[PDB]
Amino acid sequence: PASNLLSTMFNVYACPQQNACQEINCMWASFSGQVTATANWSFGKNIFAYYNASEGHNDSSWGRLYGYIYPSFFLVENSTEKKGVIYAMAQLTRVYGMQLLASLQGPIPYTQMKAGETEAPYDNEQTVWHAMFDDLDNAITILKSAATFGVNQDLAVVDQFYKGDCSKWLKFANTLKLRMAIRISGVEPEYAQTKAQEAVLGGVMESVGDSSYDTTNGGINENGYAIVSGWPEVRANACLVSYMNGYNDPRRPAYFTPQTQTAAGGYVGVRSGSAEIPEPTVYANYSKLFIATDKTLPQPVMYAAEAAFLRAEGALKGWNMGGDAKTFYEKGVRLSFEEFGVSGADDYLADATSIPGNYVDNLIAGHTGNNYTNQSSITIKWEDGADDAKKLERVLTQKWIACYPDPMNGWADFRRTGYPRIFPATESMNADCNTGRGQRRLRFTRSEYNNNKANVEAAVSMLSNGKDSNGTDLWWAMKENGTY
Ligand SMILES: [Cl-]
Ligand SMILES: [Cl-]
Ligand SMILES: [Cl-]
Ligand SMILES: [Cl-]
Ligand SMILES: [Cl-]
Ligand SMILES: [Cl-]
Ligand SMILES: [Cl-]
Ligand SMILES: [Cl-]
Repeated sequence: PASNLLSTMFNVYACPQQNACQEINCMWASFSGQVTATANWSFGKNIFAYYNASEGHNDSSWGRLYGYIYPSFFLVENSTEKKGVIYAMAQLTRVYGMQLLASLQGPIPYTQMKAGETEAPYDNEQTVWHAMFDDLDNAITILKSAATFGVNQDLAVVDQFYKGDCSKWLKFANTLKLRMAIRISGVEPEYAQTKAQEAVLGGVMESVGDSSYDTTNGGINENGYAIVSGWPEVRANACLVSYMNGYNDPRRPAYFTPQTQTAAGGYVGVRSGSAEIPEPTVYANYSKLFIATDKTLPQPVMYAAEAAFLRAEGALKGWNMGGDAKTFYEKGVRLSFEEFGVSGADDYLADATSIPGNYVDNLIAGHTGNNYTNQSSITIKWEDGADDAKKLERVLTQKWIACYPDPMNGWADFRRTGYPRIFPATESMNADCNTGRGQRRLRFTRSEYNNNKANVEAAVSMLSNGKDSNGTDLWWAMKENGTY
């Protein structure tokens, strides 16, 4: 039954299984500034945190995401004959997984893939982004019609996200469409605008009841963060915690546990890419991710707040988003508080004085080489007269705080715009990456060089600078000279 093949594919949304969770949510994810991997895997500083991962670590994401999406996508496509809600969901789920992988490594095979064949040619990034928008539009057309009939009973049997409600999936799909549009908006401003405006007309998420969570954690009924955190190999990141400490942010107790290393209490994150080789036992009593504290908590996929912040940015760009930037900014902040059951958004949004906090690492002796001066001075209260760069940093900083824990949002927005100002490693261990800009992408995998050699070598020439490097920019990322 085709609907049953969707269940495996659905692991791309949140990656609940403990190793999927580590690979996607707790490794390179530290480049988004919210989580820190506290382990070194006997590699010392030759790890993601210092921009010089092993081949095995680098290649994990490809294997994980490809493993969930294929061959199930083609099996569904064939069984359904490219029609119906189950096919629409297979398309949406493939796009979700592959937009993540494209946002990691750049070119991927997509348009030219055929059922069971390894040697697929790569699409360049323009081609795969456009192809993914096309498939997503097809899914949207199907879901929009399906939604008019009420909850879909085929989809209900297997859908832990929305229990078959195609109206919720339609909002999810349009919000993804808008995320994608914003992501490619630097390199293709007019194509992006068109897609974003379509997405807004289609209908994006508007309330907390619209947010997507993997409610069963992939049928495991316990989340992967709690497992990784228990090892321990993941803690709260110095960067997000420091921004939130500076803001006296009331979401702190919903996001993190207080450190218990010393009697001081308070929230203290771990510097990713620390002065000393990261050791699990050293950081065991620093702030943990709240979601790790109760294994039954469902891993998040996408929050209603993100749709508001995407529209705020679109409004800053001069796009027609159904509202102005201020309105969407404040909406986003209030949705984020609401999502986590936190009070006090009014007085938070009135804060014109508080600035992002500096980071000190005083819990363990000899750690002051981890201390960091926050390069942001952005305040919370909306200022109609601020310059463009300040309005953007304000939007993207609150967006980044709101979309938590999200492995990619921070790193993607930083690579695209320079905001939020994610704390870099103390040093780079890669000759092609500097701490100013960090790691820019993951590389193509060893398995592809070995088994799909001619096509992966061709894909190298599709990269911005023709080099399969950690420091090579993706098509949509801001380049060294500020252009796209
Ligand atoms: Cl394991
Ligand atoms: Cl370790
Ligand atoms: Cl396949
Ligand atoms: Cl159809
Ligand atoms: Cl039905
Ligand atoms: Cl364009
Ligand atoms: Cl628990
Ligand atoms: Cl490299």
